[PDB]
Amino acid sequence: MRLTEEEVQALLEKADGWKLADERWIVKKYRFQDYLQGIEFVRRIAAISENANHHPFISIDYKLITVKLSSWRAKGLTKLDFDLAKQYDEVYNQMK
Amino acid sequence: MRLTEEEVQALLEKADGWKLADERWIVKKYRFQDYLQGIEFVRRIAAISENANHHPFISIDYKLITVKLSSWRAKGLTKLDFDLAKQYDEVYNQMK
Repeated sequence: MRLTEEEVQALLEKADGWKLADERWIVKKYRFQDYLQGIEFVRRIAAISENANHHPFISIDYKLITVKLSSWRAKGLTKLDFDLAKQYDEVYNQMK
Repeated sequence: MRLTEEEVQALLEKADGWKLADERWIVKKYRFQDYLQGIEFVRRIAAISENANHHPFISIDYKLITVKLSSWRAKGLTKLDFDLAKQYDEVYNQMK
């Protein structure tokens, strides 16, 4: 079930660091002090994503990891995207 | 030492899968049958990159891993970029 414009705005206001982009994606940048730690973060959130059968787009620009979420089957954002966003935030906070 | 246009063209002709992009970068796309295997590939080439004190840009679009190499200090491509390209190719071939 794709979230409406109003629902997306409401969820985004409670998701610090996540930004609406390309009209239907939420994007967050996670910075690390150690390059390999950024990689470990990627390894962990990838595992979580695979188990959720929901994969984000991830880019690794040295110590800056960019994560982009959206639901292609729903043609936009779903509650799952925001749930995963929080799960990724949790991993980041534990590592930091 | 930045490679000249002629040197880059010569090295690229012997680097299957690697393409010149954005004027001074070499880019390659590595496809996997398993999402987590693509992640493992990233983990391995990141380690190699960290030891070489030379980090590529990496993106993970589901099962497609894109790797982009260049030497910012040399303001272009260096022999090291092509050496790492071969090292990454080796990892990929071993995993496949």
